[PDB]
Amino acid sequence: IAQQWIQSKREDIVNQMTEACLNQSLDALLSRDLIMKEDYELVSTKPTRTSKVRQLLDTTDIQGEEFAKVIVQKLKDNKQMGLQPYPEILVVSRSPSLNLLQNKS
Amino acid sequence: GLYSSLPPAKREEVEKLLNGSAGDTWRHLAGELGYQPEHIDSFTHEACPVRALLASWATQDSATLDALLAALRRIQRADLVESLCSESTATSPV
Repeated sequence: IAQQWIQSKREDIVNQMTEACLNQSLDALLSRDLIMKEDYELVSTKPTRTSKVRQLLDTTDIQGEEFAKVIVQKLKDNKQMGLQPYPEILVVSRSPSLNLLQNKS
Repeated sequence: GLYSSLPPAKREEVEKLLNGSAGDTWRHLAGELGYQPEHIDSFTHEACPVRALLASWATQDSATLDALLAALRRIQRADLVESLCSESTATSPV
């Protein structure tokens, strides 16, 4: 859901997130241990405001819903009205994804 | 249910969907299971890093499926959980 949404409004998130929004999403990303210091410095070196958000979107390729929802959930605190239709946030309880069902014989 | 109770064919699908979605997936999971982001950075240099995390976690008592599915939520990667809930049905005779 958020993995699809980040590819629907990719051109809106970069225009909505000025620069202070990126710094706040970055602190929140590291709180979930989803980004290593080795690549979290590569998003913080970018000398151009819009180019900062580019390296942030490059991590989303590996992350899927993680670096995606962080954007949708940051913009919620700033209530910019550009992206009111935000995606889901963690709706799984015990779906048939990892769960067992098979047995011997 | 425990992750050690799963059949070998299920564990293969989890490895395939990890390695076919990303290369840091297991690292994020490890961080929220009780490991550290900079500490896994040395673990990525191993010959079987994905298998070693699953093995070193399966030797613990918290190796339950309900906890594993919720541990993807911590990192914010419901994309792994939803991909597996939609990719449960795929096989052929060939």
